[PDB]
Amino acid sequence: MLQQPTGGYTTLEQFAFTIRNDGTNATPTQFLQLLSYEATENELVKKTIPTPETHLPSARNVPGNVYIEDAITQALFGISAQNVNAHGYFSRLSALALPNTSARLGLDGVIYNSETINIPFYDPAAVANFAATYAKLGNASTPRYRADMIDIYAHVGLELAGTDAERAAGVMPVKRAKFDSWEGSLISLSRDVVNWKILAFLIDLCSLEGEALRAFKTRNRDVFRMMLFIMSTAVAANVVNRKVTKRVDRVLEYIGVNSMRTAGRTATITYDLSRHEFAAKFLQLTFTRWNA
Amino acid sequence: ALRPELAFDHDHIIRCLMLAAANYPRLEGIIVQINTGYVASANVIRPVSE
Amino acid sequence: RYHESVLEIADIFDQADFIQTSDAVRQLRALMPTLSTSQIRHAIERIAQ
Repeated sequence: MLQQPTGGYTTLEQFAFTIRNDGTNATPTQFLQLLSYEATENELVKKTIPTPETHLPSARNVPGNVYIEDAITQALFGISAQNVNAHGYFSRLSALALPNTSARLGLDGVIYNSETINIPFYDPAAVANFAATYAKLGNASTPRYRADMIDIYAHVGLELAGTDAERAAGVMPVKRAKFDSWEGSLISLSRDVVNWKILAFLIDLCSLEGEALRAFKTRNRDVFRMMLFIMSTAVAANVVNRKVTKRVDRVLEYIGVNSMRTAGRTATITYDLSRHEFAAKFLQLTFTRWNA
Repeated sequence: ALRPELAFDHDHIIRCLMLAAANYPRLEGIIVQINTGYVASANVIRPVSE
Repeated sequence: RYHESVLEIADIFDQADFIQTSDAVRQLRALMPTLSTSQIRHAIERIAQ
């Protein structure tokens, strides 16, 4: 068991989040510098996020080692992820949420039901905290519990596109993102984000408190903004190239507006409706936690 | 849903239409014939005997 | 005392949108015989055929 550092697991260099910038490694923050925004006439007012349902999926015992990290990252960032709403993985997740469970979440992101000493794993109190909320991803599909798939993205815009004045205001113009870019810039960016061990991120988000958690939200704002970026590219109504002085500039329109696009395209990853429900629920929980 | 075909090049088509209009006398008739066919297929009007 | 040379339009203009070709077309035309207009029509009909 890896004891959690006072600043969270993400302080460890083992969990550094990085993305290739036309093939060279870079911090997410230095990618976000590339983005620039042409505002349009429309506005995004952020609605209050409804408080997430208390009901966790039942902690039913299941065969095998469930791979929770790959499941989440694929459902959010992978190219055509499948069976993202299958119940078994989150059944095991809620099993992790029990006060004295035998299950462990390894740094591999796999949930081993054994007390397997050979593989290092996160501190059980921390993952209990983490599953205690994220098991709710299991009710992304159930009609009773579906998150708003439209208004929630307003928040995404603010946390990505939004200037500090716009963020404190809670309202921003709908924006058109753009950056100097390579072929497959958006796809490859997603491929880099998908390899992120976001379990370290979510576990730190759920287990850290007070000054440590605040320092975490400040230190990791750009990371969260990158994941948000990948979602916005999955839902952007249109994504195109603008040649300018022998330099292509990728353009995504629009940030903060879920188009509910489901059909696949070359430019970016795409959400089928099940992926829409999943991501929307994900954002419901994650933003609820982020704004506390 | 993607259609794996090239986009209709609006601009190029209007240019080449203009060049053809400059150089190809038959263009007029070609287009007319298409339109005639539509009318013929719309069955909007037939001659009567009387 | 000069030096005659082809000079591509790209070297003069900064706007790439209106520059389709290069020196190479001029060099190719320099390979061609001067054509009477009927010879041009003949070439076009040939390529078409």
